[PDB]
Amino acid sequence: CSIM
Amino acid sequence: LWEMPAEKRIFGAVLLFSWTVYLWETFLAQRQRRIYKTTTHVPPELGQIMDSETFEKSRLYQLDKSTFSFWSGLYSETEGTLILLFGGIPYLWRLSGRPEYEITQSLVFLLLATLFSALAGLPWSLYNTFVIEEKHGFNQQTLGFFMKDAIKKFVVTQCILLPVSSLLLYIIKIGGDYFFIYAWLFTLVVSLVLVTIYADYIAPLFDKFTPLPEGKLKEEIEVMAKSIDFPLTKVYVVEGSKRSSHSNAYFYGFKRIVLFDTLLEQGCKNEEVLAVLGHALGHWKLGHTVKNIIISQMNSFLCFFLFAVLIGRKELFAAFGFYDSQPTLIGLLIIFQFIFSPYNEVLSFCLTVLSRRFEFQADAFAKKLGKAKDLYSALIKLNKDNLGFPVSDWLFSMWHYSHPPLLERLQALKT
Ligand SMILES: [Zn+2]
Repeated sequence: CSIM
Repeated sequence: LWEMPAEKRIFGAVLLFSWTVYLWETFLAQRQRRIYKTTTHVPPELGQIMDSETFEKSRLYQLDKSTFSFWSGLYSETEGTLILLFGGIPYLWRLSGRPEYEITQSLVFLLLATLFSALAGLPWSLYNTFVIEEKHGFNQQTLGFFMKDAIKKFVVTQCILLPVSSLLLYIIKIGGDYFFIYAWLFTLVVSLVLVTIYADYIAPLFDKFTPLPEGKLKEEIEVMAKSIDFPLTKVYVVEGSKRSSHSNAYFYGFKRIVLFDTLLEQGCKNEEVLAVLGHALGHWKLGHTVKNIIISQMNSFLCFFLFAVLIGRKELFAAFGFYDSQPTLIGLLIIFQFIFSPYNEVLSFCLTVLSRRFEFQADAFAKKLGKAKDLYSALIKLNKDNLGFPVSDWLFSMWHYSHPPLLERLQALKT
């Protein structure tokens, strides 16, 4: 997954 | 019915749904566009998060993005409707003519279908990077890099598409009567193979991948990696500054970390970077990665099963203009992209709801590591870096936002  | 048709009714149903979903998303887009136009004053809650200068810079950026989002979206919805009504797909199938013969026809149809798709969308893509991203000073790309990359990507796509498509069509046509299980298992293998290959071979062809240089950040990351028992091979610093000023981070393996050079530089401090890593390491430890694969393969099995049930129906082919023949590739398009549209929309909404819950869990894991204060500062700093508007319409963020709002994530960390 990502952060933003 | 002595008043209504059969094949013409199911074609109309597809288009009626495609437009109501569009109008729902447009109503939502209008609802959030009003927020950007109305909220001109900085809120008292998000007062410490953003300043008036950064808030207004973010207000106009999201406003220009919303305007483009509508017209680029409207053109697509009009094009889709017009191609179907004009009968583009069956006529394009005829021009790609003149089991091996049908697979070859399917292969050239696909090559032509993706060529038009790429060319028709390229001016819109060129506008976004060179007018929106350039006006708000994010874009760092040159016209040459954009063009060279577009061809690079298109070439690499076709070289993956054509062999995977030819083998998948082969399994459906040759295999049977339970062909959907071998076709689902083929996509299951192709998925796991392309996941491992991508970051190591495909991805470095478009962006410059370099391992993280030895320092205070590189040493502290190895200490954190050994602490969480993460089998770290190397940390990567992706040259994302060659494209845009936007900052983000990701992770991959079978394991290596991926962080933007814009995030490390301006960006975020080493203490904030480690907190951002602690969040990303959370998806690995909480098994968010493994859970997402289990859902994706469960979805494709349910899809291939219902496909095998509906492929025999000649009514769905006649609906879209295919009367003389029932092609395999065309069957995959009609059932998967039009008949499954209600299911695909519900599943996507459910997975967006899950994504938000998965992000909160990874933020809670970062707080459990003790880097809660550092992540709180990082999330605010990354929001300013990417000019993210803190205020958002609840109905819009619930349907679209894969990540929960900044104010919601910050309050969970403060608690
Ligand atoms: Zn995340």
